[PDB]
Amino acid sequence: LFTNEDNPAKASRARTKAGDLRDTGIFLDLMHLKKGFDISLFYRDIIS
Amino acid sequence: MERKISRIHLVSEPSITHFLQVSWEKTLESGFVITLTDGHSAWTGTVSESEISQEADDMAMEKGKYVGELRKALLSGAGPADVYTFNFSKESCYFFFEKNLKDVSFRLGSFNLEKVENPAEVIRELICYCLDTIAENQAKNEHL
Amino acid sequence: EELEQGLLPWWLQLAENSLLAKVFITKQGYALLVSDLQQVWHEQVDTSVVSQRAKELNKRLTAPPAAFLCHLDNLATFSCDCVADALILRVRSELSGLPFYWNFHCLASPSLVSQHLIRSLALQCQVRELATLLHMKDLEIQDYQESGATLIRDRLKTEPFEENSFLEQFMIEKLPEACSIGDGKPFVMNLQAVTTQ
Amino acid sequence: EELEPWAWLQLAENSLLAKVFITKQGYALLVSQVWHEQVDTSVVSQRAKELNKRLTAPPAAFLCHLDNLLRPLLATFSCDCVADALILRVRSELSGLPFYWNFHASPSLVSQHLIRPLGMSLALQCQVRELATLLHMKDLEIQDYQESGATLIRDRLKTEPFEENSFLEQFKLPEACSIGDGKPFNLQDL
Repeated sequence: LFTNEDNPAKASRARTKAGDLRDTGIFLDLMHLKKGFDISLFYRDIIS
Repeated sequence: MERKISRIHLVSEPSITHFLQVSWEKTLESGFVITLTDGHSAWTGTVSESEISQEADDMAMEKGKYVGELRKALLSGAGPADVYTFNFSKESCYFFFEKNLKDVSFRLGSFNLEKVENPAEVIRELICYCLDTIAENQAKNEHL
Repeated sequence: EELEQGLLPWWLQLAENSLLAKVFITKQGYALLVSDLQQVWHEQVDTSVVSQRAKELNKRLTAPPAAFLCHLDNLATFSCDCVADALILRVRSELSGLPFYWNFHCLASPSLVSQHLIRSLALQCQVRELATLLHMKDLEIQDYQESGATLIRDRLKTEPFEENSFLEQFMIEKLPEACSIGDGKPFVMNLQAVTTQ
Repeated sequence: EELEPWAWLQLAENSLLAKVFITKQGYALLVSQVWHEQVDTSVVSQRAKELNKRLTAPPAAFLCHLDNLLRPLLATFSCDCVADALILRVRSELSGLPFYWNFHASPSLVSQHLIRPLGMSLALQCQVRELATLLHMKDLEIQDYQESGATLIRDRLKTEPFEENSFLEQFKLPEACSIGDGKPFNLQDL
């Protein structure tokens, strides 16, 4: 997945569904496109 | 050392005018020689240092603006920024032009002036230089 | 001293110390109240002292007393001229078009001004406020735990605690952060100045 | 001026904060603004012996008996309170206090001990804010429990996260002008 900054209700359901998919055997990968280690707040737990 | 034409408008003496035809040395922030005339008696004198700023503190205004305002009043053109009532006192030989803020007598500069007899030739040269500048400006306008 | 005791918020940074500026300049005078943390003084103002300071403090400085009085009533380094018992304080402010060359022939009377500024419970009042906001909140946490334990951000999760932990190991090594009286730890904060109110 | 917890007595809201440091140089009592005294140990010994007309004892026993035993926790006291001067020196029995010591703008100990606690007050407000922001871990936890946790809520302190607006709403306004004189919070030594 690709995004410059984290966008997020919507966030709760998104995190729940992401956790469910991770449980189903799905891997995730992402880096913020600003660069440093600054913007991963809304996706701290979403990614592995 | 030159004489600059500054006809300060005397509210107290509308009949007897006063020109602060300053003959300044090569200094502005320190004491500068300011010369005055009325039509029948000129007031010359040498202004000392560290004493002209005592009245500036009496004025209780900014420094640096003091030097520029002294130049404006002494040289041609009274400055709109800090208008002083041109009370060039013949009764004391002390041409005090002051901005009496907050309705109180605040003096501007210690000018030790002395009354003389014959400023006729000096005033002649003053207005002659004025109109010579006028004539050369007119010729400049013509060729321009 | 009536012009200071009956006259009575911040933190003027002087040459060697930062002191609260508890001065209320009026048309009848002005007395700067500075808690130097070293000496008790008496800030007094009179027309004669204003006149003499303005006229002879500097060779190029000469002003009437009404000038300073009124133009402070209408009102950036600070220099300290102190003798440790009769401080002739210099408040170099932007006054009269120059750095304000002034002599405060000083702090103020010990008892009344000590009550006003020197001599609290309100911090402990917020302590009980936080305790009350915490006290049965832990009970609600146990209610939640009994109902369930799911938490999306389970990474950020810890058991309910009490303020006693901070009363034990945080009422130490923390107050010593601002504990010495030299220049002065920033006193611009601590408005709730409860003793002043 | 030799040694210099907090001990305080309630009377007239004066600067008399009845804490005394056990020392051989007389009294370091802060029941005073704060006065200071420096006297030789021997002079203290014979001074107490002269003022005691019934028994002569070393000052250590007096210090250990009168440190924090009777005044703080629980008949007119010898209060010669002129210019806030607590002269409790009467050679008789006043609530069982056998302390006989002639009690004589002194901001040394005031500045190092009284002006600083209003210097040393910023960190206590900092710790108050730290407690407030620590309670905001509870806020997100209860929000997630009540939104996605589908948990059972006590419905007593289901409150919005603590704010400076809530800080001023709670802060207690009659005690927002609280009595700062030396009163607890004896226990005010912290």
